[PDB]
Amino acid sequence: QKVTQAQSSVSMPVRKAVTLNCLYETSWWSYYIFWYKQLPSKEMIFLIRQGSDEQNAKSGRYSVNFKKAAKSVALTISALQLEDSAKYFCALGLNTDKLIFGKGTRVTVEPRSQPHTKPSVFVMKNGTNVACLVKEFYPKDIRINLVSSKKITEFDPAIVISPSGKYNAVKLGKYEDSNSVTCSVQHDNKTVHSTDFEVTEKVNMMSLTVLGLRMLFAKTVAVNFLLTAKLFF
Amino acid sequence: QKVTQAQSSVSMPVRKAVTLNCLYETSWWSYYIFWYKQLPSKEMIFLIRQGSDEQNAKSGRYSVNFKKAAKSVALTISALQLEDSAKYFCALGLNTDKLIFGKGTRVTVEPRSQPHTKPSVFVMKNGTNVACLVKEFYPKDIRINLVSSKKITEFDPAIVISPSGKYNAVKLGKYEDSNSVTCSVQHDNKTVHSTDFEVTEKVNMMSLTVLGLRMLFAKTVAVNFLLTAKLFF
Amino acid sequence: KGNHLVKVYDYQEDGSVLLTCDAEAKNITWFKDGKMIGFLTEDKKKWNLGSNAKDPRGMYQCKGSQNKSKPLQVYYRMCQNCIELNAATISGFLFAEIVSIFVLAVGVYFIAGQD
Amino acid sequence: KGNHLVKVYDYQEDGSVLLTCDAEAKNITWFKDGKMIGFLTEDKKKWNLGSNAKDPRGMYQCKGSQNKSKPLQVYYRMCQNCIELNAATISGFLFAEIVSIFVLAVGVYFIAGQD
Amino acid sequence: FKIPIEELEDRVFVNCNTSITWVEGTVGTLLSDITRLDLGKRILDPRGIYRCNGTDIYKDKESTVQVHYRMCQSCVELDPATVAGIIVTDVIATLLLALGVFCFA
Amino acid sequence: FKIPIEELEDRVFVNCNTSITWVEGTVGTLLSDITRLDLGKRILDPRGIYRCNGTDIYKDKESTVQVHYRMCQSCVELDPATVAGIIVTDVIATLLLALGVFCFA
Amino acid sequence: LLDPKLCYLLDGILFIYGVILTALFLRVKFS
Amino acid sequence: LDPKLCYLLDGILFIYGVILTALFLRVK
Amino acid sequence: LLDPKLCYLLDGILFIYGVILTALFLRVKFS
Amino acid sequence: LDPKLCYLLDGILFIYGVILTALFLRVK
Amino acid sequence: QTPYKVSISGTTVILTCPQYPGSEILWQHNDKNIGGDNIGSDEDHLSLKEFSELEQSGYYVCYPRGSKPEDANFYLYLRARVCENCMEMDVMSVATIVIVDICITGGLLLLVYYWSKN
Amino acid sequence: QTPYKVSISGTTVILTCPQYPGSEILWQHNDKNIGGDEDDKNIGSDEDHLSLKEFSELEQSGYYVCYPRGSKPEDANFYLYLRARVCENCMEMDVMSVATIVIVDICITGGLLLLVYYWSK
Amino acid sequence: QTPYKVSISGTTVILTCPQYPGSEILWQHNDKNIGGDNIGSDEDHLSLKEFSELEQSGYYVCYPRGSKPEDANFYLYLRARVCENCMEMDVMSVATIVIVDICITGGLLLLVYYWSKN
Amino acid sequence: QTPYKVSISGTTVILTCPQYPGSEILWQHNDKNIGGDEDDKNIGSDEDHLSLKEFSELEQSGYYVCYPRGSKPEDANFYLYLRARVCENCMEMDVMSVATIVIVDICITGGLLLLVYYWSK
Amino acid sequence: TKSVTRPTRSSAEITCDLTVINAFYIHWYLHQEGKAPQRLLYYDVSNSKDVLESGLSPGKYYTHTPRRWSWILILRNLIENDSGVYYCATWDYKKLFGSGTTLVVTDKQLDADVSPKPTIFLPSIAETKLQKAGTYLCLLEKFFPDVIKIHWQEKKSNTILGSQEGNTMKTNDTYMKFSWLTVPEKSLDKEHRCIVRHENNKNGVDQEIIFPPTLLLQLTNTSAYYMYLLLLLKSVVYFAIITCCLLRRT
Amino acid sequence: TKSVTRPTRSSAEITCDLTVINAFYIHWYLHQEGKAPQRLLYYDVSNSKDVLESGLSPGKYYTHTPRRWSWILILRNLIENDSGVYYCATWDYKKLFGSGTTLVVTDKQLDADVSPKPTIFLPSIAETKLQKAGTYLCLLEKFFPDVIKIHWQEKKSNTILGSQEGNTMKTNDTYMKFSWLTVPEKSLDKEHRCIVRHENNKNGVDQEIIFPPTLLLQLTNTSAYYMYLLLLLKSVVYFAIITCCLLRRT
Repeated sequence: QKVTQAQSSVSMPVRKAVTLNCLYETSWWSYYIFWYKQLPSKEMIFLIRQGSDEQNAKSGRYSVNFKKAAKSVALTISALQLEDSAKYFCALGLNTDKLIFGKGTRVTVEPRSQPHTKPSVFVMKNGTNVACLVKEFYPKDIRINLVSSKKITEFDPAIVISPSGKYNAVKLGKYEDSNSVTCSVQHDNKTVHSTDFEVTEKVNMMSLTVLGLRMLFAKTVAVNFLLTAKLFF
Repeated sequence: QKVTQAQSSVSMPVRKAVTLNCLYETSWWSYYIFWYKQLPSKEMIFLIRQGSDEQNAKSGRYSVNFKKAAKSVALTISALQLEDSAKYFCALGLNTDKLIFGKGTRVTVEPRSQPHTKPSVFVMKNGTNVACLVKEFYPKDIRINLVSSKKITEFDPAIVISPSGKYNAVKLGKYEDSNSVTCSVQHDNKTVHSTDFEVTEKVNMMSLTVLGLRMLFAKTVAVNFLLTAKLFF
Repeated sequence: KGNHLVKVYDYQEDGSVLLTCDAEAKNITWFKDGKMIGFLTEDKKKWNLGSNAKDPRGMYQCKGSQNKSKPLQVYYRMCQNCIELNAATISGFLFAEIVSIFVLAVGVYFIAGQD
Repeated sequence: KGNHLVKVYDYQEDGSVLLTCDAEAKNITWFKDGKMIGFLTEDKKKWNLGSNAKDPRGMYQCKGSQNKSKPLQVYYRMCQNCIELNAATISGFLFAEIVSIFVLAVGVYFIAGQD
Repeated sequence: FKIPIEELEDRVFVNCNTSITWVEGTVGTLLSDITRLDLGKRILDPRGIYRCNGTDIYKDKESTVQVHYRMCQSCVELDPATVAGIIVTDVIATLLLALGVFCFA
Repeated sequence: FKIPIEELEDRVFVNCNTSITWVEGTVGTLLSDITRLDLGKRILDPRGIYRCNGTDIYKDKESTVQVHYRMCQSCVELDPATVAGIIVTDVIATLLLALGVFCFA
Repeated sequence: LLDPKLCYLLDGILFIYGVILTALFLRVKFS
Repeated sequence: LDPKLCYLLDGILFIYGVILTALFLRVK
Repeated sequence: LLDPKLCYLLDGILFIYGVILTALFLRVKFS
Repeated sequence: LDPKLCYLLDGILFIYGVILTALFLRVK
Repeated sequence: QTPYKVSISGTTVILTCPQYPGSEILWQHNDKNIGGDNIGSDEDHLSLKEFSELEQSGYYVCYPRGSKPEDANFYLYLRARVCENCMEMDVMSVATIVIVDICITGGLLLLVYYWSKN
Repeated sequence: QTPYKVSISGTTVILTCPQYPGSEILWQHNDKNIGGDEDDKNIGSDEDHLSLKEFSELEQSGYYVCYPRGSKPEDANFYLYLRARVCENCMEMDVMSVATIVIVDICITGGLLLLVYYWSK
Repeated sequence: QTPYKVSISGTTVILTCPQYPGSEILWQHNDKNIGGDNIGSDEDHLSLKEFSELEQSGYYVCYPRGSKPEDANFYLYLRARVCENCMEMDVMSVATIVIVDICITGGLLLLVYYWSKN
Repeated sequence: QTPYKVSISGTTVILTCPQYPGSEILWQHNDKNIGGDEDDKNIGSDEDHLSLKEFSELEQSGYYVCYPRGSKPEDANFYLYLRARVCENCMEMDVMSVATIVIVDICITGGLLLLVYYWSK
Repeated sequence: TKSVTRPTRSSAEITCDLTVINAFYIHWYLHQEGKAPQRLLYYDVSNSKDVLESGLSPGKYYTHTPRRWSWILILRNLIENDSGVYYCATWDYKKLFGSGTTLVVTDKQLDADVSPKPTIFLPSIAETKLQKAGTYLCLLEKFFPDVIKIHWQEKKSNTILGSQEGNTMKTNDTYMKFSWLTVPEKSLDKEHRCIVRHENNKNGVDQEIIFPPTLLLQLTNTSAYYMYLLLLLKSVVYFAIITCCLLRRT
Repeated sequence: TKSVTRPTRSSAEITCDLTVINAFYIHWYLHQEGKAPQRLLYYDVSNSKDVLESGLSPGKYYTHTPRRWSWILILRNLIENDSGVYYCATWDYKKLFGSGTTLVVTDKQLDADVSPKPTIFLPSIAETKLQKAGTYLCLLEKFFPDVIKIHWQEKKSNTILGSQEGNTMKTNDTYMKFSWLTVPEKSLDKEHRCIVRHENNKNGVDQEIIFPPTLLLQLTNTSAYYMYLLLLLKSVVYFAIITCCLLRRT
């Protein structure tokens, strides 16, 4: 009862296919071969189960190639994605039985082909800690050196895949002055520094009209008075 | 390896003495006999330890009588008190050893001799529950019957020793009306019911001056009237 | 925006309002209440309504190269023809309408007395 | 004390106030408003001001064998010449000043009619 | 041996140790407890002679006290300026009133 | 080199870097700090010619600015319908008033 | 104080005079 | 209320006395 | 605005006319 | 208060002018 | 279609949206939600008391609940300047007092002409 | 026994002690002498008088025993108790002492007029 | 020097200390501190409302802050007895109504003498 | 130096530039040309005039330098600063310009009546 | 001491309060009714292994150490004959014991709430004159594990009051207890408590039952002193008028 | 998933979250670095007994059921080679697993506080114009068990934001992690959180780091404009009256 997986690591890009090998060995007459995957948060998920009496088992994007004459079984993950980055286990195997696992193979999925972009670095401080922040860039050839005459610590950069399909990187470093420190980048034969980013007109008419009506009323009183006086003589 | 205690219960009054018996049996050559007591709150307290090679062990109010030729050992509790009411255990017995216990004897301590007193009963209600309360009385010959035509339950009385050295008793009972219920007592040839318990010197000058001005005004009206009358004749 | 393109620009030194059709096109065609009451050429973007002191009401809209926009009922009560009917105007209206009628009646008495 | 020696004794059966110069000396010399308005011999200690009903105002002080003391402005509004101007005295003042003038005028009419 | 004249808020009492026998004056009231007497109000002016007997210390001595009070609230403050300015104009008003009676007859 | 005319809530200032020498116009006031001038209120219509000298960048050049303002609050909005309807009835009232004077004499 | 009883001593005098002239006026009007 | 009644009792008594003197004296 | 000073320009004209007729009326009443 | 005074100054001036014209003209 | 009817009584403005008779409607003003209890959001009435010009003058959108305000019919633009216990003389009260003033002057001077010729 | 007639006129309070009119008298006040002490010259004794001026209700209000010469002070069988609100220019006058001035004013005003009337012959 | 000015209007007493024009002053009354917030301690005014005689009658000391009250100028002694909406007739209102009563009686009986002799 | 007479009539604002009356002039506004550009046909130059119509207080209010031909723009030693509340059919008129119409109205109303009176022979 | 009320075929945790530094062996005793305390097992702590008795196979008792110097005896596959009081013990001579823990093994015959429900009483009206005292009464009922502790405290203190309990009488399937306290005269009208400790209380916290216990004449004389002095300067004016009108006839 | 950091020669409790009704056997697996998951034992639940592997004696593993359908694997006498991830499993076919529980066995080499200590960062000033965005940064340090989970939430929501962590780099004896988040333009000035889940987080409750961002003259001129237009339609009525009364004489 042995399960052998002589594959340490595989690297395959997005929407390609990958075959994983598993050399089992047993003396039973009817057995099952289960496939499990392990996330980096330590969770085991059942993928596919190949019963050793009927034909090849496939379920969605998984397919199993079975060689009963030999001792080889093989898992196919077609049309890869970004959360197919796990560690995959081959298991061999009514409620009391045990599963015999292999040592496990690791699949690390790489992004597709992109045109080259430029870093556009920044910097951010906390009194003594600095952190150069690098924005999106496709090829992973980065050098995120900082500038300070007074160096204490400098950890490594952490390159991670962005949701755009490009890369971001942070490089911490503790210094004393921590204010005159400016990070630089040597990405893709063209150096990028961080100093280029561093730098009452109707009231008057109403009074005029009211004065005009006053001067009309003081004449329409005069005409009426003068004619009523004419009526009496 | 046996420890026998053929004493079920003892009753001894306050400031007397009591002997408890314990028949052990063993084949060792050097052993110890420990005495433990158990409170009703289930606590074991070490009392006294008799080493089987030297003379009788006493510690305060405890004394141990040892018969090495026979198989009898005996604990003396002299000058009894009120918290000597426990259950007493004989044990037989370097860090790995075990103690072999006996079945245990119970000591119940009774109060002293008192003159006879009288009950003076009361009553207290909670809508349907009643409770006859009996105050201090020395001899325990009590009968705490209640009166109701409508009886549902009637638990037993609970006679307990007061800190004065006499007795108190409560007898609960659930009824419907629960308001016309009155308990009675037949203690010591004399019945006790519960119905006998059931039943300014310038104000004066100002008034004088105002009266003087009144008497002047009633003459200055008279002079004016008399002269205006003279003007007309 | 959500097919709500017309806005009104205000808060300036003079008393005028300007309907700004925020819609990218050429030759925006203004309206008022379903009819094409106006039109526009280029070099000017904000249609003019007049003075806020003349109370521009209505329901204005515009239309770009795409489908026609949604209206915006302008209501302006910048009144200026308001009179204050407190207890010193309605009580000074019963003194220009009682003295005047009594002066006219003490005239008409003498006019008819002469006849 | 702090050079504040004059006090006023009150709360008795009769209406009088007494300035008590709490200063140890002989022949205390009383004042009022800078001038020596009074004097005192022995056998009497509290200067008398009169009645509280006559409102003793001023600024009183004393002087012992040491330097002169600090004043104490007495103010007494125990008025007693107060009248109550509610709506039953100013309305009973327009009935003794209208009936009296009309009685005097109906007299003076007949006086001048006799002439 | 005097007779103590103690004070409530308005009751001018007369206290003894032996029986008060009234001699002459305002009797006030009696009182139910012996060796007492009530004279009543402060503003009543109680005045009278009340002989009493001895006490447990100064026995065989008949004692006597008169009580006299002048707490006036029936008194009036007569001024020499508003009495002599009311009389001297009332004589003027009387002599004016006795002019018209001449002037008719 | 212009002369900046900066604005407080109602003070239409005149700013320089060298000494302002007034030429001709509304002098406004002076100001205690040199290389300044106050013209006073916005509604006063300050207007005048004020030559100044150069600065630390554009020296040896005498510059000049006139300030001119027409922020009218003494202006009246004359209408062609309430002026030509007051005059044309005042001529009618005058010609009616010159009828009775004929009618007597 | 003695003010409330003292004030009516004049208005028992003017009542005497008022009833005297009403008794003199009723005599010289009817008879 | 009781001290005030005597100061308007004398008023009606003065006016009644003056009226019934003036109307009595009209006999001549 | 110019309203408060402008309103009294008529009431300095009616005062002229009122004092003219009071000066003409006092002449033709006494003399 | 100050703009309102001139509109009741002209009223007493109109009424005084009319009264002292009407009373002056009664001379014939 | 049917515009928002606005009516200004004294110093209090009150406006109605007659597009939906019976529903649960909300009101807004520059996306500052007005409704839910000062101010009054009735079933189709909004009662803006103390309508001062410099704080309440803008975009009022009437719409039933569950609906987006930008998917409504249209907006308003309000620039009212109100006074306390005042009127606004349009030609309904200036062509009425002029008619009844002449029909009360000629209806009194003719009566004085009758009373004086008798 | 015969009383101590207390005549209070204005501020002056005059007590009379007629119990020993054939001897020479003194006074006391709370077992302390007063009168015949030849100081504070307002107070002063006589054959029976005692005249207290600048009287107060607060002090000088208590037991006034009057005893002759050669007499132990606790031999007398009479005391006074004087408590007096002695006043400044005020006198006791009830209602009945004012109506008797009003009636006399009426009978001296109205007793002149029918004499002026009888003078006119 | 300058005494405390006290002025009693109706039933409300208000008194001023005109020795220090502008400062932060305090007030006391038998060493019961009055000032700091009923009663009113203004910049130089004290406004004793409901001035009942049996609780507010004593020693008032006006003095600026930082100073001891016993090192001040002097004290006051106040024994006011106030009434509700009443006056106090000194000789300013009893020599005024007597003058104007005779100049309104002789200024009316002379007019009746004119009107009756005609 | 001679001023730039700014005649503002109604909405039309006419500036006069008499500094070079023997050449051909242009204008500028915030170092940007105006006048002689042959577009927005309201504006337009002359021998010295510049007539701006549809004037506003907000825009077109700043530095109006007028320079002749063959001249660098920063050679002139004079600028304007025009800020104008240019209005629609309104004119400046103070109190003294209204009493002079009232007095002329009185002397042309009251100068006709004593002529109609003299006509009546 | 407390109680544990697990059902049959279950597991039970029994912890002991005996805190001892540097122990070597922890013994475990069991006491049932009318029998003797027998040792079940003892737990080595320097090697961490249980040494059992001559009676049962392993897989029943397990000693768990959650922290350092704290021990829990876990029982497994509970049968109804496993019920009793469980102690833990250590040597020093003497052998200290550990306050007991009753374990009750039932067949899930509760089927309701089994918390103690008070129905408190108040002193009679006639007791509170002729005795200068008053007595409370705090009856509890309907509670299953029967390891209950009633004690009385003051309104705000840490004193234990002289209560006098009764016997835990048994109903048809539940239990019932009552405690009562007499308090003297001048500490009578205050607050008192009837703190009840039990296993099947709500939220684990034990109950706490609270137990009840002229200036008018002065103004109307001078408001009429000034009227009569103003009717007396009109009679002198009229006297001057009639005297000037009578002297022109002489 | 969490961590457990017991020392050597101690006891460890490992509970699994796999909740299954009416199970029969509960298997227990162990995964160490570079090896395979092997079964240690399995626990019968209808009989309550452990069935071990072919490698060790009893007295090491114990399956405890505190409640019904809840299981805890108790380890005893911990050695440094006992450290790894522990699953629990059940059949249904497939075999479900139980999310793991890391156990770390140390020699008490901590000697201080080992809680994660944030030293948060703020976006640069030049990033916040030419990108219409801003980025936070939440550096944690000095924490031992290394099973840590940083996730970002809103000011008041239940959404998980698009954070981008880094590798748990190791200091000389402690560890260090940093996470960072980019937020768009119009959700920028609000509050954000940097919730950090860890075992040696004080009071058991996980951290929560908060991240910063004239009308008077106008009425008295037209209230007197309408009076003079109503005194001017009475003078025309009177002019019509006198003209009709004068034209009847011509």
